[PDB]
Amino acid sequence: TPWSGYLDDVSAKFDTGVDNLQTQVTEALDKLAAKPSDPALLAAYQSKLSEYNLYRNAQSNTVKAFKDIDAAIIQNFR
Amino acid sequence: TPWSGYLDDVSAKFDTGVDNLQTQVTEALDKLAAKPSDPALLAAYQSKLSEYNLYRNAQSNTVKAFKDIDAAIIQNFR
Amino acid sequence: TPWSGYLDDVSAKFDTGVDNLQTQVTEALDKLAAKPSDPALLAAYQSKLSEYNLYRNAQSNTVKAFKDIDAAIIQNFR
Amino acid sequence: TPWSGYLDDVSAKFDTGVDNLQTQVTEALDKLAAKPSDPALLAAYQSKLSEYNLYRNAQSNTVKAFKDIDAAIIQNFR
Amino acid sequence: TPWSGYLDDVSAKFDTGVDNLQTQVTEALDKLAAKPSDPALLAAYQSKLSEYNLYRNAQSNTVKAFKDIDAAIIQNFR
Amino acid sequence: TPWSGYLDDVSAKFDTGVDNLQTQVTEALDKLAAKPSDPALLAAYQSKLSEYNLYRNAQSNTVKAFKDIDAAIIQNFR
Amino acid sequence: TPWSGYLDDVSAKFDTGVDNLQTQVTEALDKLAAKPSDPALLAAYQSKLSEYNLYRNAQSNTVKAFKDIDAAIIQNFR
Amino acid sequence: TPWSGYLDDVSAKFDTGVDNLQTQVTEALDKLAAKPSDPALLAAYQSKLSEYNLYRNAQSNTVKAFKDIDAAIIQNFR
Amino acid sequence: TPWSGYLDDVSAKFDTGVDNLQTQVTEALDKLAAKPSDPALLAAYQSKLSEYNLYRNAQSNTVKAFKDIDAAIIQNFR
Amino acid sequence: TPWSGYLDDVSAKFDTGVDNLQTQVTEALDKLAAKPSDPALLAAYQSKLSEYNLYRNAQSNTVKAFKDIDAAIIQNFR
Amino acid sequence: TPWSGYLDDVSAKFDTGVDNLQTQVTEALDKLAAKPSDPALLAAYQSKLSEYNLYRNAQSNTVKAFKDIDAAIIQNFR
Amino acid sequence: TPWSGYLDDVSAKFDTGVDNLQTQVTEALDKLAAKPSDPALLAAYQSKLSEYNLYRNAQSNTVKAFKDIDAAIIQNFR
Amino acid sequence: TPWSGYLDDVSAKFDTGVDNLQTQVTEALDKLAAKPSDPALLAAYQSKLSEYNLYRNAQSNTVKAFKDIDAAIIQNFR
Amino acid sequence: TPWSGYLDDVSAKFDTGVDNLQTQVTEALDKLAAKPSDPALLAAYQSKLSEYNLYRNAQSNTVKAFKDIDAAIIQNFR
Amino acid sequence: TPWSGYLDDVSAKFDTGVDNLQTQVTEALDKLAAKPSDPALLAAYQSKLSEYNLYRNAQSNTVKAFKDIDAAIIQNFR
Amino acid sequence: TPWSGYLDDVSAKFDTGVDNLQTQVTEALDKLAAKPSDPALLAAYQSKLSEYNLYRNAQSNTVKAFKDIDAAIIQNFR
Amino acid sequence: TPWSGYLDDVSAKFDTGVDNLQTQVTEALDKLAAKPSDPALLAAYQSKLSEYNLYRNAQSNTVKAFKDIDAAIIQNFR
Amino acid sequence: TPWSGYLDDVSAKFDTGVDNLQTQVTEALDKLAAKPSDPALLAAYQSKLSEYNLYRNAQSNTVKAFKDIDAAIIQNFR
Repeated sequence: TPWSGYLDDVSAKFDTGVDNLQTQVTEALDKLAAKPSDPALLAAYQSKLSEYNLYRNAQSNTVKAFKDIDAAIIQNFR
Repeated sequence: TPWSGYLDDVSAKFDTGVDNLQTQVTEALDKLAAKPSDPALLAAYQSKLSEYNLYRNAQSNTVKAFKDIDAAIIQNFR
Repeated sequence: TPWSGYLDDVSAKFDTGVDNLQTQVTEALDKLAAKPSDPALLAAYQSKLSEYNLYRNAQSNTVKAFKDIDAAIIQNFR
Repeated sequence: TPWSGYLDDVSAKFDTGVDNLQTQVTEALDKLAAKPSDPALLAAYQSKLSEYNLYRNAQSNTVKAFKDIDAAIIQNFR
Repeated sequence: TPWSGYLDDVSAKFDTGVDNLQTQVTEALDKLAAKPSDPALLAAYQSKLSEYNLYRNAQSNTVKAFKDIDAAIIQNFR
Repeated sequence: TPWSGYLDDVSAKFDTGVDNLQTQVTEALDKLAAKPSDPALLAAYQSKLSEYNLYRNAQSNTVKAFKDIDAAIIQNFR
Repeated sequence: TPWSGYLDDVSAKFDTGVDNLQTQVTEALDKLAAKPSDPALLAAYQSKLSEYNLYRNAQSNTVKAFKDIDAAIIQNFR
Repeated sequence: TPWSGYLDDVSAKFDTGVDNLQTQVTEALDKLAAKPSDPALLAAYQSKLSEYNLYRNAQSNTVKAFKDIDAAIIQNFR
Repeated sequence: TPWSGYLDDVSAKFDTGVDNLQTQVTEALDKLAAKPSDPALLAAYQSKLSEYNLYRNAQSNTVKAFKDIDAAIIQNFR
Repeated sequence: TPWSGYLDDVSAKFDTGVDNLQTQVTEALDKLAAKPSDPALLAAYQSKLSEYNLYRNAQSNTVKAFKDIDAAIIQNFR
Repeated sequence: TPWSGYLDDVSAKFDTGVDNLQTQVTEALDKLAAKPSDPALLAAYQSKLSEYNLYRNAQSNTVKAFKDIDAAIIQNFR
Repeated sequence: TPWSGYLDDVSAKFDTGVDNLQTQVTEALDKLAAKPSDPALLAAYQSKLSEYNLYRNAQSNTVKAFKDIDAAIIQNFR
Repeated sequence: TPWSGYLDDVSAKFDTGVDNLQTQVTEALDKLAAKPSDPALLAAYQSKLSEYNLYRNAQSNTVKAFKDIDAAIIQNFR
Repeated sequence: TPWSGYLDDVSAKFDTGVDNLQTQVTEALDKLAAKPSDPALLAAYQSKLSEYNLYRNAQSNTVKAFKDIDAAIIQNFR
Repeated sequence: TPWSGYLDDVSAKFDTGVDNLQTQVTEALDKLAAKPSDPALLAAYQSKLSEYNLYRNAQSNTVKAFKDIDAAIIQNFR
Repeated sequence: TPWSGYLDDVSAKFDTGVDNLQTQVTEALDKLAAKPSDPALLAAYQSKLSEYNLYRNAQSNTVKAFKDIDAAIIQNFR
Repeated sequence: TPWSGYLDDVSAKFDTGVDNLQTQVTEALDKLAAKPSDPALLAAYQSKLSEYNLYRNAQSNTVKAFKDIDAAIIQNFR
Repeated sequence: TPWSGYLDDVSAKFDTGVDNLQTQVTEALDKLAAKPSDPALLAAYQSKLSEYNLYRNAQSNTVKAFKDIDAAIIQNFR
């Protein structure tokens, strides 16, 4: 088992909270790239890519938020 | 009963002053990680994570403040 | 009763200041999704979704504004 | 009459120098929370919250400034 | 009545000179720990904790200053 | 008399500089809403709403500009 | 004649170096507030407010720079 | 039973006055070393390590204080 | 077996508490350097580099904290 | 006429060398507390409070410097 | 009239040479104990307590110096 | 062989991780500059310049991240 | 000719080592105060004020360094 | 075999108690000097140099402590 | 051959440990000054200047660390 | 010849590294101000003003970088 | 002509060896007290007060050194 | 040939043991005073001035140590 800290666990709550959004965005891009004019495939990939953009920003800004909490505690050790 | 000094009591006034903010931030992260696009869940987790950042900095800077008071008294023992 | 800090109270003044805007936007979307060509339903959902966008940005930028006030006070504890 | 030191008097010159800015910000938030789309209420609360942010930072950085003056005098007692 | 020497009387001029600063800092910490995001409670506890830090350092460096005066007189007894 | 800081005075130079533009936009909307096809009422409300959009943006970006000046001075107090 | 130290003289070289920039920004705001849609008045007030922002930051960061020079010399007195 | 003098008894009043602070600091370091990003483990170890720093300085400066009392009595034997 | 003091043992509790974080950060940098645009590789390396920054600061500020405890005991030997 | 020693005369060369800096800092705080957003009042109080911080540190470190000169002469009386 | 020897007269030249320094230090401590954060009261009490420390050491080391002169004359009586 | 430190090795993992992205962006600019209307050359240079922007920001923010780790360790040497 | 000791000669090696840096900083401030927006005048005054800050700290920490050497030799006279 | 007294034996209990700390600090400096940016080499050399500082102070203050014991016994020979 | 003490040898282990980092930073500045917009020259000079900042701080804090070891041994000579 | 320190020489490597960029930006502004609609003059002044913005930021952040190196060396003189 | 012994002549070699250092320190304090923020006046008064501290300690420890020589000769008269 | 006792020979073993450290510190100060911002000249003068501080303290505390040995032998002549 590889080691995981508290920021790894917070960043993996997002990774397991979405189920296969990393796969669904890759699968919706592959269906759309084969036919980039189907409105059903464009509106599916809009709703997947916009869901993936909010997933990756909420994941990144939460790891950065707890890292700012932790660095201000460690500053008070000395 | 485990031992607790004066800095432990000051750091636990913050811990008991918030009731379950350590739980509410963990619960708001778990609801948000399952669906990181609900504005009701993002604005809830913004108000929880920002409340937890101010909790942990006021807790840390108060234990550091009383430790600076105490170390300047102990310096005058000799 | 769950715990609520000062940022929770500011973020819930917006939540109780609007009455059921979280419901009215959900109800106007459900009426519009069943018939997305009625001008009465589109102009209702325009006025609800634009009112909800300003609600969520004023809520988020006020919790962020008071968190910036508080973090600059806590910085002066040490 | 409760006791007030010199830092309490400096921090209360700011408190009495503003008259009811602690009330005007609370009253402008309550008017804005009931209707967070009036430009007259948003521009009023912008000018109040920004005035309150500068009030609380000038109050905090002045109490910290005189505490740094005093601690360097007390250091020279021994 | 318990015995009090000259250093006890100097250290109790500070204790009675502040009235209930040992209580006001404890009461401002208890109000702040219940809600560590109110700017009125943070700026109150900043002005109390900084006033208590200067109280305890001026008390300690004055007892140490008179103890250095007294030990140099007692050295000249023999 | 209610308290007004420097940002309140700058934001009220715009409020008194326009005379009743908050009223003229409300009155031009009420005339236009009763008959939204008169070109004299549409071209009047275009010139009022565009004048009100520039009023509210110049008011908001000037209060924000002086708040950025003030926060950089207060940062140099400590 | 009121007393002026070296930081007062440095902060007043900026005050006399600009001639009436404190007046020209106040006069350009008063002309702009009466008519916040003239491009000649907006581009004048842009060039004045941006000139005043750089004036107040260069004034503040120079008084802070010499205060950091002086405090490191005074630290070496003891 | 091993021998203990008066400085050993004073240094062991601190050792028995804290109960298992030598263990609690070792246990809080072991929990923190396995995951040095949990704010609950950092704020616990801040309050333990700062409590242990004040314990070891008050223990050391009290044994040194009584040793200075005793050496000045023994000097007067001859 | 090489010699290890108490600061070496504290600094190696962090080294063995993380398992292969020195390797996982090196491996996540090598995967990211080959393709610095994969969001899965950037969000992995964010969570590793931020975990490594908190590891190295908590390790360094704990060795410095115990060195400050020890140097104040050794000062009381003479 | 109250008695004044050599340290009192050195500490009063600073008190009379500044003319009314103890008043100008109190007057600049009172003007700033009534309106803590005027850049002219903030930059005035920055230049006064920074001038007062250097005044009180140069006064304190000079009385401490001559007290260290005098105590080393008095040590050579016996 | 109580009896006073030559060491009493030397120790009372210091007592009458300072006028009410025993009172001025007691009065400056009483003003400072009521408000131990005023820089005017701390810098006054620094200059009084340091003046009193040099007064009591010069008084004690002069009585000890003349007692060493006298004891070496009396040793030559036999 | 020129000297390379640890930041040079981290900044050259990015340089060797991309193979000839510094060349491919230069070659795609040279093809595009000769004919800046081919959609095949614009979409190639979009995908190269955006890949180069993410390469140079991940390279720069990683050298800055390890420099912040190292400077906080070196601060604890003294 | 006024008297100059060894610390005066060391502090005047810095004064004559820079040629007219006390003048060049005063002249660059006077040019900048007349126009605090020229990038050529700001980057000149940055390079002068930063050169003057390093001049005054190296001058002060060298006079303090030799004074610490000398005071430890004079301590061994008795 | 060279001669060794009791202070030589106490100072060599420290020399043999550490095994090759004089070598490990020299070897950690040589690895760090070749690459003074590796966090693994900086945190190793922090833990070695801080361990060597406590070794040399405990060695020096113990030889000085026993020399003070011995010189007070030899004083009582005559 | 010029004389070199132990601090000179420690400060020259850093000087010879880096090979020509004093030259590589000077050469990377000269290439960058001729064209301060090449990302290859900026990212090279970032990695050189950050490597030189860590070199000069680790060199300075190690000479200061051994000087603190040596001065505490020399203090125990008398 | 006027005096120039090391920060002056670094800030003048940028000044001589660009040849007449301070002139070319002034000349491109003068050509553009006479006719602010020529695309050849706008695209020339874009490439000059963006080149001048990167010149002045790389010049300023390098003088600040070496000033941070120097101030940390001078701090270790005492 | 007043009488002067050998300790008076040694203590007046220091008084005439410095020329007007008793005046230059008084004159540098009077210039500094009128403006305690000029770096030229602070660095002048640092170099004067540190020169006066070494003057008064070398004067006092030399009169004490010859008094210890003389008292051991006079002890051998009987 | 001038006369030299045993303390002169011990104090000149240090003077000839360093070769021209009295010159190298004077030469490194003269190079640094001409340009007090070169990191190569500051880190050279740090390593020279710290080497000279340890030279003068080890020289002074060894002459004082042998003078304490000799004065206790001469005391036993009578």
